[PDB]
Amino acid sequence: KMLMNLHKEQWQSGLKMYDYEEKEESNLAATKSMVKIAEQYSKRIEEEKELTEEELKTRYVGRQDPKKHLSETADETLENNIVSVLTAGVNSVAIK
Amino acid sequence: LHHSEKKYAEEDQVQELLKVLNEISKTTLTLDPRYIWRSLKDLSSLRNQELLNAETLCFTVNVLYPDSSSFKKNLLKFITSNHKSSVPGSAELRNSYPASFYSVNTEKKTIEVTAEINCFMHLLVQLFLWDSKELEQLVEFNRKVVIPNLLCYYNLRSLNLINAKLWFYIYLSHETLARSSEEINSDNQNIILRSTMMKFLKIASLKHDNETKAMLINLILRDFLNNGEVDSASDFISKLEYPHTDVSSSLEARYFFYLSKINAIQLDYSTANEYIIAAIRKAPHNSKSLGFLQQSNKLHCCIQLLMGDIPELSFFHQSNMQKSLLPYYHLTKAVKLGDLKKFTSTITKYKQLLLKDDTYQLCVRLRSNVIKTGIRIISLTYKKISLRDICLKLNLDSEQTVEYMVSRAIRDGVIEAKINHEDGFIETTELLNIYDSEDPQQVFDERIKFANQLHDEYLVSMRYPEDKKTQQNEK
Amino acid sequence: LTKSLSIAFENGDYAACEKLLPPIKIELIKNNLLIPDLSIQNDIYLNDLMITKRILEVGALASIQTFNFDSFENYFNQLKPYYFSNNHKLSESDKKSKLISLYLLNLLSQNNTTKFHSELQYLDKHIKNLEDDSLLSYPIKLDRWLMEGSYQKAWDLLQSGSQNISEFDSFTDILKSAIRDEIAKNTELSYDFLPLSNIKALLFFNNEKETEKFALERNWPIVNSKVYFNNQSKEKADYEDEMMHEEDQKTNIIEKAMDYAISIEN
Amino acid sequence: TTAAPLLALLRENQDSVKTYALESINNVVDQLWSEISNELPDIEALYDDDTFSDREMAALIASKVYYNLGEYESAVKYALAAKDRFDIDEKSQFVETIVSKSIEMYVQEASKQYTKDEQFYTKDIIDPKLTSIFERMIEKCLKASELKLALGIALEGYRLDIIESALKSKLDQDSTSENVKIINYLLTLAITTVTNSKFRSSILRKSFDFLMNMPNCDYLTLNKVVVNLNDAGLALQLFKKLKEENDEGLSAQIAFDLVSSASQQLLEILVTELTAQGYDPALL
Amino acid sequence: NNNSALSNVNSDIYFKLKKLEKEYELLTLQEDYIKDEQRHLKRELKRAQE
Amino acid sequence: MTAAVTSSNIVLETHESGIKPYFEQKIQETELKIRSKTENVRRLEAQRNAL
Amino acid sequence: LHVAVSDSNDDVRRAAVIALGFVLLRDYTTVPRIVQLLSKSHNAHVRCGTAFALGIACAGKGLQSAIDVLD
Repeated sequence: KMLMNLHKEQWQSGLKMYDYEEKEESNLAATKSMVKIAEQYSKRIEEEKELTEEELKTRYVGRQDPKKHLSETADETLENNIVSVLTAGVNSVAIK
Repeated sequence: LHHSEKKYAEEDQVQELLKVLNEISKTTLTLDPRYIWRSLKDLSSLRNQELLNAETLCFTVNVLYPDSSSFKKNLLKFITSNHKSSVPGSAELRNSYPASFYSVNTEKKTIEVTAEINCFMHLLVQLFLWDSKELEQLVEFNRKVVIPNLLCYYNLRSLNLINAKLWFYIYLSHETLARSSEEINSDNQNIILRSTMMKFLKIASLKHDNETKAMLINLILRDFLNNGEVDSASDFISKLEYPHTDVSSSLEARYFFYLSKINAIQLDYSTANEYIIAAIRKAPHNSKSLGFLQQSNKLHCCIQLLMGDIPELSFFHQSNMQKSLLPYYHLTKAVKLGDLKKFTSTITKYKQLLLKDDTYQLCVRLRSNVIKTGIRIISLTYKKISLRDICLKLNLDSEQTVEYMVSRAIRDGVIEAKINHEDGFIETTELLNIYDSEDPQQVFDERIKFANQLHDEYLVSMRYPEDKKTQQNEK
Repeated sequence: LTKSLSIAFENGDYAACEKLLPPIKIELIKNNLLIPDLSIQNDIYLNDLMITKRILEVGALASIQTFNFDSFENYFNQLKPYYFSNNHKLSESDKKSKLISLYLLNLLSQNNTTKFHSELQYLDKHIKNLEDDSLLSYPIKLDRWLMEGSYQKAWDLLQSGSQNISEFDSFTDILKSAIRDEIAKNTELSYDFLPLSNIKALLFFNNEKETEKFALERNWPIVNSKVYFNNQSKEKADYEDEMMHEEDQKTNIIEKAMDYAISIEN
Repeated sequence: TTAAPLLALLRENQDSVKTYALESINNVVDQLWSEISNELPDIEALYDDDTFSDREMAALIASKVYYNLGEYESAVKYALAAKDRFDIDEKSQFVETIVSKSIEMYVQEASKQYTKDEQFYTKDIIDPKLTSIFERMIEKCLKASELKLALGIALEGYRLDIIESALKSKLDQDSTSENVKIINYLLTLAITTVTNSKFRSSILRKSFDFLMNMPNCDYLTLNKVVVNLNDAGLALQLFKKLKEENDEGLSAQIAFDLVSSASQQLLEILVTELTAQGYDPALL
Repeated sequence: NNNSALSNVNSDIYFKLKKLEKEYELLTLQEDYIKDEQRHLKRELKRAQE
Repeated sequence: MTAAVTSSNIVLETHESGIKPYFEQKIQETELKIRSKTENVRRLEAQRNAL
Repeated sequence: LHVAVSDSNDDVRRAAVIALGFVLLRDYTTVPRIVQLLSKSHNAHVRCGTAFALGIACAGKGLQSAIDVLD
C-alpha cells in the first residue's frame, strides 16, 4: 500500500483539465498526419492482388504497414477526446 | 418418338431430385436445400415447357405413389388425357434401383416415404400451370387439394421451405383471376385466401422456419394494399413477428415497398423515406427485375414531393427508365416552379398512367405541397415583402388568402417566417450561423449513432461464414 | 314489429326510432342468422339481405338526428361489409350515397384527420363514378381547402352548406368551431398581437363580445385592445418543464460522452 | 368475413347483442385476430361481470387473441380463467400451445417451492388449476403407452409421489428384464440432471425398494444405488435379502464387486454389523 | 409396429436431449469467459507496449 | 418394409403421438437458441487468438 | 478459469489449470475445448499446466481431440 500510493491530488487529477491551446494542438496534428498515411494507404491497395502474399507486401508497400498504422492513430486520438469532452462537461456544471 | 422424350425429361429431373434429397434424409440442413431449390426451379421451367407436356405424369410413376399417380392423372385429363407410356414398364425406371426406392422394399410392408416427394410434386404442378398460362378450372381444383395436404401431416424443417414458394403461386394466380373479372365468387375466395395463410403463419412461428414466415407477411401485406384497407395493414405491422434472421434480399425488397406505400396515405412521410430508399438497394439490380424496380422508382420521387423536398431533374434524365418516368418529370417540375395552373393540367393529362401505379390518390395531396414551394421561393428571394406583392406574383386572391397560407405553414416550420400584421408584410427569420449555437452536438450524435450501427453490423457477420468454413474439412 | 322501425322514420319522429329500437336489436340477430353474413350469396339470401340492411340504415340516420354520434359510428361499421361483398345485384341503396357523406363529416369534426385519408382510400372504388361524388363533394372539397390552407374557401362551403339540408347541419355546426381553434393555434406563431377588430374577422365571429370571451377562456388577456398570444404558450411550455421524464430526452453533455466510451469498450 | 361488425356489436347496448358479439368473435379469429387485440377492455369487462353467464366465453376469447399476438404468458391465466371449454382445445393439436405453456410454467414454480417443504402440491400453496392440468397431462402419456414419457415430466415438476405410483404400475412382473431397465435409465438421468441434494437422494433410495421387491433383478443396479449415497444402512439391508437367497457363488459375486466399487468408509462399518448379526467368516 | 417397444426408447431420446443442452450451457459458460480473457489480454497488451 | 398402401403404426399412434412434440417444444425452442451461441463462442475466440 | 487468467503470478496460474481435470473426471469429452484457449497462449507456466490438465482428465482410453492439442 505504501508503494502503491502517490500524491494527495493523484486521486484528484481528472478534474485537472489542461490548457485548451494544447488540446487544440492535439486536434490539429492528428487530422493532418492521417491525410498523409491515408495517401500511403491508397497506393498499397492499387495492386497487391496477384499471387504470393509476402511478395505482394514486399512490392507495394504492404510491409511497413499503413493499414495498421492509420487505425492505431485514429483509435489513440479517439479515446483521448471522449474524456476531454467528459472533463469539460463535468467542471462547467459541477462547480457553478 | 414420344417415349424417348419422356425418358429424357425424367432422367434430367432425377439428377435435380438427388441433390436436395440426399441432404434432407441425412438430417435437415436448412440453408443448403433452400439455395439449390432456387436453381432447381429455373432448370425445371425449360424441362417442362419443351419436349412434350406429359413428362410430369411420367415422373410420378417413377417415384412411390399412394394416391399421387391418381391426383396427377386428373390434372393431365383436363388438358386432354395422357396415359400412353405412362404406366409401369414403360415409365418405370426403378426395377431394383435404391435412389428411387427399392421395388422389393416398396411392396413389402408399411413406413411411408411419401412426405418429401409429395411436397416436391406439388411445386412442379404450380410451375406447370404458370408456363401454360391457363389458370381457371385447373387452378381451383389443385388449390383445394394442397391446402388440406400440407395440414394432414406435420411439416419438417425442409418441408416448410417448399410451401414458402408454393403459397406464392396460389396467391398470385388468384390475384390475376380476381383482377380479370368480377363475380360473386371473386369476393368469396378472397376470404378463404386470407384465412389459410394467416393461420399457417402461427404454425410456422413454432416450427422455427423464418423463410415461411417472411413470404407470408409480404403476401398478406400486398392484400390489404390492393383492397385499400389501410386500417388492417397498420395493425399487422404493429403486432410484429417479421424475421431478419433467414430471408432473401428479395423478401426485404417486397416488405420495405409495402411499408413505405402504406405509411404515405396515413400522413407519415419521414419513415416511408427510409423504407423506400432501403428497398431499392436491397432488390437485385437486373433487366428481368425491371418490373419491380420501375414501380419503386416511381413511388420514391412521389414520396419526396410529399415531404416538400424535391428529387433531382438529373434523375429523370440519365435514366433508361425515361418512357415510364414520362409523367413524373412534369409532376416534379410543376411543384418545383410552384405554378398551380401547370399542376392542375398535368394530373388531368396523366390521370390514366398514374391510376395504374396508384400514386393518383397521392397526386391530390401534392397540391398542398405546390403552394408550399411557391411561397418558399418568395420568402427566400425577398426578405421583407408585402402580401400585396405576393398576390401579384402568384395570383393569390387577396391579402387574407395568403396570410392564412403562411400562418398555417409556419406552425409546421416549412416557410420559417413571422408575419407583421400592422405593417402588412412577411419578415423571414432564417439567418443561419449556428456555430454559435449548441446545435452541432445533437446533429453530430445522430451521425455517431449511424457510425456505431455500422460497427455492430460488421462484427457479428464477419466471423460467422469463417467459423462454418473452418469447421468443414480442408487440407 | 320489425316493420315498425321502417315506417317510424317516415313519420319524422326520430326519437321514437330510438325508443323503439331495443326489441328490434334482439330481432336484428335473427335477421343476421338468415344471411351467412355473405360467405356465399344466393337468391334466397337476396331477399333477406334487404331486410337486414333496411334496419341498420334507418337507425343510422335516426341516431344522427338525435345527436347520438356514438351510436352512428357502430351502425356504419356493421353496414360496410354488406355493400362490400359480391357482384352487384343488391349492394347499394339510395340511402348509401347520403350515409358515406355523414361519416366523412364526423371524422373531420373530431379532427381525426389520420383516419379521414385512410377511410377515403378504402371508400374510393365504391364511389369513383359508380355512385360518383354527387353529395360526397361536400366533405371532399372542404378537405381540399383545408389541405391547401384556404381557411376562407373552407368557411364559404360551410356557409352555403346550410341551404341544402339532407341532415348535414349536425356536423356543419361542429366544423365551424374546428376551424376557429386551428386558426387560433397558427396565429400565435405569426404575431404576438392583433387588435380586437382583426381577431373577429380572422376567427369568425358575429359579435365582438364573443371574440373577447373566447380569448379569456383560452388564456390570452385583452389588455389595451391587444391580445397576448404569448401567455398560453409560456404556460403550456411551463407545464412540460414541471413534469419530469426529462433529463434523458434532451440528453446532457456528460451523458453523450459516457455513451461513446462504453460502445467501444464492450 | 371482416371484423368491422364484431367491433360494432360489443359497443352496441343490449345484453343479447353483447352475448352475440362473443359467439361471432370466437368462431373466426384466425383471420380477424388483429382488430379485436386492440379492443380488448370490453372483453375484460364482460369477464368481470357476473351479469352474464358467457363470462367464461369472454375469458376464452382473450386466450385465443393472445396466442395469435405472440404473448403467450397471459394466455394461460385467461385460458384457466374460463375453466371449461378448454378440453375442446386440449385434444386439438393445433392449439395445444397454451396446454403445453402451463406445464413449462409449473417447473419454474416447483424448484422454488421444493425448499419450503418436500410436498407443496399436496399442501395448497400454488393454484389448484395448475396442479389439475399437470396430472391430466400425464394422463396423455399413459394413453400412448409406457410410463417413461411421464417419469421425465414429473422429475422436472418435483412430484415424488407420482414417480412411485408409476413405478409400481410396472412391478407385478410383466417381464423382469424390462422392469430393471425402466429403473436403470431413470437413475442415470437423476444423477446428471437434478443436482439438488434432497431430491437426488430420494430417487435413488426410493428406487432401492422397488428393485428389492422382485426376487429376480440385476444386482448391478442395486449396487449402484448403495455406492452413490455411501450408506451402510442400504448395504446391511442388501445382505439381509441375500441371506434368504444365500448360496456360495451368488453371495460372493456381489461382495467381491461391492469392495471394488464402494469406498473405504462403507466397508469398514459394514463388516462389523454383519458379524453382530451372524454370517459366514468366508463372506467377511 | 413391426418391431414393438417403440415407446420406451422414444422417451430415451428425450432424456438424452435434456443432458446435452446443459453441456452447450458449458459453451455459454465459456462465452462469458472468452469475453473476460480478451479483456485481460488487452490489459496486458497495454502493459507490454509500456 | 416400406410402402404407403399400409399406414404406419397400424394407425393408432399418430394422434396419441401428436401430444408428444409439445413435451419436446421446450427443448427445441431452446435448441434454436443454441445454434447462435456456437457461432458466438468461436467469434470471440478468433479475436482473442489474433490478440 | 478466473484464477488462471487474472492472477498475475505464474505459479498461481498453473495450479488452477491443472485442477480442472479433477472436477471433470466424470465427463472428459468436452475438456480439450476448455483448454484449447490456454494452449494457444504462450506462458510457460500455463502451457506446462495445460498439458497436465489434459493428462489427468482424459486418462483411460484415448481422445482424439485431446491428443491433437498436446502435439
